[PDB]
Amino acid sequence: RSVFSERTEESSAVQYFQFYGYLSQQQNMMQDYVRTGTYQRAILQNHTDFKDKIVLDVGCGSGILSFFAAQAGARKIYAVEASTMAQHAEVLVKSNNLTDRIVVIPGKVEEVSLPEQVDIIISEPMGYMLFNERMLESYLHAKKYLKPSGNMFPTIGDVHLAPFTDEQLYMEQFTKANFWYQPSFHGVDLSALRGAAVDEYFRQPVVDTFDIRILMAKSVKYTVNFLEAKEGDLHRIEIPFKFHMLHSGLVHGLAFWFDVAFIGSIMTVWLSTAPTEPLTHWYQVRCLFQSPLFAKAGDTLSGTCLLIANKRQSYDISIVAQVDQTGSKSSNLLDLKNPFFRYT
Amino acid sequence: SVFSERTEESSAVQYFQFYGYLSQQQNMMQDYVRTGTYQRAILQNHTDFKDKIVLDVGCGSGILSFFAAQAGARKIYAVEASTMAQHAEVLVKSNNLTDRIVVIPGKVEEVSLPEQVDIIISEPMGYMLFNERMLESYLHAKKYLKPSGNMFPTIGDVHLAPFTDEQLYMEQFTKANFWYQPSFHGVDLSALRGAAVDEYFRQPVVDTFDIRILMAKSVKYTVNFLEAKEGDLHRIEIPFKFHMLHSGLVHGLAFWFDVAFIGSIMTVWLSTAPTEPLTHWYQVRCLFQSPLFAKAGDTLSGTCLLIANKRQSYDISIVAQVDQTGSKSSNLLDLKNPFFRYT
Amino acid sequence: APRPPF
Amino acid sequence: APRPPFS
Ligand SMILES: Nc1ncnc2c1ncn2[C@@H]1O[C@H](C[C@@H](N)CC[C@H](N)C(=O)O)[C@@H](O)[C@H]1O
Ligand SMILES: Nc1ncnc2c1ncn2[C@@H]1O[C@H](C[C@@H](N)CC[C@H](N)C(=O)O)[C@@H](O)[C@H]1O
Repeated sequence: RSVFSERTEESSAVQYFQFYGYLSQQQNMMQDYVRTGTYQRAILQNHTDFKDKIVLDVGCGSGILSFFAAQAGARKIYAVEASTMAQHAEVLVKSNNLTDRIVVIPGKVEEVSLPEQVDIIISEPMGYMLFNERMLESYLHAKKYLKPSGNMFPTIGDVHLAPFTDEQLYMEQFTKANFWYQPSFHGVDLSALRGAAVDEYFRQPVVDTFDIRILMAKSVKYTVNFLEAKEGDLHRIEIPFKFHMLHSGLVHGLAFWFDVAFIGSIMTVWLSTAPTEPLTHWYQVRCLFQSPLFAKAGDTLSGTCLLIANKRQSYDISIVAQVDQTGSKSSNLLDLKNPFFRYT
Repeated sequence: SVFSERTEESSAVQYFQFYGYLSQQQNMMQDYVRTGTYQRAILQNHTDFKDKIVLDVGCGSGILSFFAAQAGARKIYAVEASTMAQHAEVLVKSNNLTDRIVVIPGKVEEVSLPEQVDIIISEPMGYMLFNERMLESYLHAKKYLKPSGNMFPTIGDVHLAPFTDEQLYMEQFTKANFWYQPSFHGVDLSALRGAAVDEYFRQPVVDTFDIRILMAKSVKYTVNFLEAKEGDLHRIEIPFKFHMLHSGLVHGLAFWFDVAFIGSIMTVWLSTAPTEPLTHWYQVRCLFQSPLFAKAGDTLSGTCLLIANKRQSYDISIVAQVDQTGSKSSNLLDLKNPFFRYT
Repeated sequence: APRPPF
Repeated sequence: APRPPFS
């Protein structure tokens, strides 16, 4: 019926689009200054990729990126938005007197019609850990509207992963789960659920930020080129790694962040969510190992991170790792859809 | 089922998912006032459980069913629709109560029980009492209730009182006014000003506050669970007449609720009032997008109207007027989209 | 969130 | 919430 509805449980989609229907949620993204400001810079400083061009904005939300394409001289911008935010975008197009130049199209990019092909697709479809929400697939799907040799902004995306040590983060999981380790909570022995409580906490990726000192080796990266990639390429994402340990300690899990590059005619501009960069609404994400691993500087931490896309607009994450010198091993399964938002 | 007919599958799926998490059961369990008061209610009324048949509506961990067992119940059917049912079963085994507690997975609207019960226990209260529409499931369960059977809780009082809190008003107002900017990165947002205010003020505010902010004695609306039918809760109409005790700006209405367990031995109250120790229900405030000016001695009158929707919640309208000036405020609130403000 | 975190 | 709160 639709590529979107095929890969998506209606229940997930309803919530998803209701969330984006809220002005406050659009506002939450807009106020991310690093995010919004870099998009603006990327577009305006590459004004020749936009001047008198035809543009598609995939998931326009408020319209903000389409207004930036207009500030850069675009002739015609089709702004597609699946949520009821489309109605609000439309109100802005009129009140900013850009009816001749921005056409808001309510609906899913997998289901609407465009009148013509475009020179360039712009989007902000990045979830935490890059891939969450599965909107990158919508963005790739949109290339069916892209004129041969058209461009995409952003053009490529890099995921970085790196091992970390954070003993307190690790212990918090047990302190939380040990609520259940009591033989008489109002006369009830809860102990038998302690293991299930631990498993539940460890299945949640942790969204928050951290001092770079916790990282124990230089990151490995996995790159998606949005010009070349097919939707199908994001269904099963396998990220091998061989870390060369810069520091000795207990490895408690892997940390994830991402960068995107806008590769324009005039310049490449980068948007980075790295822990070395000022903070964004994406923070960073950490996947704990339920059994941590000891490594000494010079050892190799090798393994695989596998993300398997699911019908709830997220991924099932599987991380397997070992210290090559000792053979000690840790396996972990996480649900990217249900992160723990730890940050204050 | 009666359930699926009033519930969007999309809402249901998310609802029971949330309660399937041990962390969320733990959140409620750890509310000592809530869990301890349910325990006192049940154990202090032991003769209402002693050698009786009990239904626990939405048993979660099993916690209330254990209290019913501690009080000597012969048999307890512990109904739960989330995956928490499997964890309840584990606890029933690990506590050697397989002979007395019988977990039944499913919605109480959809399961079958082998017999009628003497008493129904549940913890079905949402914030502002009615959120989640689980009171309707609890009343639905009376089909299993023996004639002259009891309900624990037995009654529910919702309290409302007008408040003044200009800091709250401005906090919400300031967020809305993001959309008053005529040149956000060169873009004029200002045409969505009114839509933004509407959306922010649609959000009920969940947190606590000092009783000094209340401007009149509270109005009380009661629901008797022993007597109410499910359909009574589809459209809830609460009229009010406040005799204003202080002059100043009325920023909205504050809501809280009490429940009473009317036992054969004693009545035990569980209150979420702001004069009492805090619970995980906190309190709820519905802000007016424009406050009403009142003088001590004036009357503030109108109606709060709760219309059940298929997202397991309520469309709320509060029309309030200061009789002495004809100054009015009409408001619509989306009880499903609250703002959790508490530090 | 049906129930607010305590 | 797909996107974390931010300020
Ligand atoms: N398949 C889809 N079709 C159309 N719109 C979508 C789709 N998936 C997500 N969206 C919308 O994409 C937007 C994603 C936001 N990150 C971006 C909003 C806006 N472009 C901004 O940069 O501020 C949300 O408003 C979603 O409702
Ligand atoms: N229609 C329904 N049928 C069965 N269980 C339900 C229904 N609606 C809500 N629930 C469950 O009722 C529980 C509500 C909890 N507030 C109470 C848990 C437990 N009785 C306690 O007091 O700790 C949740 O576990 C829900 O999954």
